[PDB]
Amino acid sequence: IVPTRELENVFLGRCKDYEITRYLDILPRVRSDCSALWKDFFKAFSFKNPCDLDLGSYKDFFTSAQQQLPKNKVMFWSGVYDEAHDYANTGRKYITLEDTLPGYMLNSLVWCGQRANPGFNEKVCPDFKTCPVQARESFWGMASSSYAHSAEGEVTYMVDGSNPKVPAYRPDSFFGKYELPNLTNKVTRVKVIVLHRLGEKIIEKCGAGSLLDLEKLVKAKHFAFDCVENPRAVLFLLCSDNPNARECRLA
Amino acid sequence: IVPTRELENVFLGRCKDYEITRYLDILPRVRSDCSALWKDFFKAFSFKNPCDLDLGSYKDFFTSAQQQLPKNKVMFWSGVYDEAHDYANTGRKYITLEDTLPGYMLNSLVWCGQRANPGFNEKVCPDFKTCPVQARESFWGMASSSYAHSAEGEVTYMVDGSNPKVPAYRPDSFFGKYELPNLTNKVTRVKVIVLHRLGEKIIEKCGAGSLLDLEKLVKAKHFAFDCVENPRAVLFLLCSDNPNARECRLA
Ligand SMILES: OCc1cccnc1
Ligand SMILES: OCc1cccnc1
Repeated sequence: IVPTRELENVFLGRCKDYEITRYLDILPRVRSDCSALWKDFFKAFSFKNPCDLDLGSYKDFFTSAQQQLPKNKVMFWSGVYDEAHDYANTGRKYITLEDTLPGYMLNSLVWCGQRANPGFNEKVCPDFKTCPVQARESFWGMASSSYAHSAEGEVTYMVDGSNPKVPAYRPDSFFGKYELPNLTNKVTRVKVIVLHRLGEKIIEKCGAGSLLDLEKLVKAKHFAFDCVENPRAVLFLLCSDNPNARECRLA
Repeated sequence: IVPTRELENVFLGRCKDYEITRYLDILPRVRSDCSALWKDFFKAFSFKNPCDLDLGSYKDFFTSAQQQLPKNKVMFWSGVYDEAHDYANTGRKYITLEDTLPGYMLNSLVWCGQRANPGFNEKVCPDFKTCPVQARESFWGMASSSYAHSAEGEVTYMVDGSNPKVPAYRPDSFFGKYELPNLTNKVTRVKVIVLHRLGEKIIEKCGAGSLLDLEKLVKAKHFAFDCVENPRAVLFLLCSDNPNARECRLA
């Protein structure tokens, strides 16, 4: 795969843009300056084979980059990236990881370290499917743990309920491995939104299948629990992309 | 008003971010590098009194920053910033001025010149109500003029049909003064979308008032014309943010 060109310049550019102009009244500023964050990020992966990375590789970078998150606004998602982000609305309705400083800086970028100077490759990177799971998930897995650990109040979880091959909730997903296990006692409730795509067969419903397993697990951790299927605001958002779908008929 | 801090750092950061990572599959890159674009932008207003500007001040910047735009996808808007951008969906369905390089770079920034060194005022900018009209609209007026000139095929125009103090179409708005006048023979149709805010009194309707004047202007330039009010895709977006509104009742 082809890595992102001029990684350091893109990183520093997004970091200064974020500092001075993004989420100004939504998320707090980070104390470390952009060059200090870059040194920490770069130390985490440079001069290492990518298959040797693990969940602790980026721990110091995330400690430096972590922002306190607003009460009741954190959202988690699985299988519905586009819809969850449209609904979150750039921090106005809900906060996603991609709105936080580290999530915004690295979103969609591709990078890799190497053992030989200068310690990273800006022209070619080995496919990562070849690497062990803890390395493949080193960065975004640590990103999720740190983000989830900072949540307070009610948290929201948006899932896909029309995928016959991928259950709504799975223990091996990022939500299962990194987010749910890191929710602290400052969290009070997990609110689930099950998305049923327009014109597709309905597969998962609240109170049954993997969603019933999720409910049990959440209660076992003493969090309150609730679940809704295509709530109106979410349905309207789906209808805007397919206004003639039968589920979108107006009076 | 308060000037944006670290203006040059923010300008250059956004420029590099855009160049390497933004709108890669919808808009072409420009050929100038970020430092050359900064030089052009800066000389337009630097070392001059804060009100000494006209439509030609940023001429070199806009020439260097202009991109060829996708046929049938250009959208213009008046009085409905949030609704138009949410509907265009960051270049998905339509492109807006704020998705192009110069628009992305300066969106929401505040800046002004002064004669004394460093040539720009880092502490305060005029109420721009204190500056004559050709100065006040120097930057965004030239941005809109250059943008309109590059549009091709069908163009779309979203306006507010519920503002009793301001008509849907005004000859002195940026669309009326800088955009409509710069549409070329390569435009073939102007498609108007009239926004009727939820729960508010309808002020303008297709086929009447300022919209009838607009139709007369469009036809004189030999372009086809059509106008619709709250088309389904837009209504659903309005309803998503206000699901209990009466216009959103389901069958
Ligand atoms: O590449 C961007 C990205 C990957 C995974 C999770 N969130 C953002
Ligand atoms: O400040 C950003 C801006 C002003 C006017 C029009 N479009 C964008």
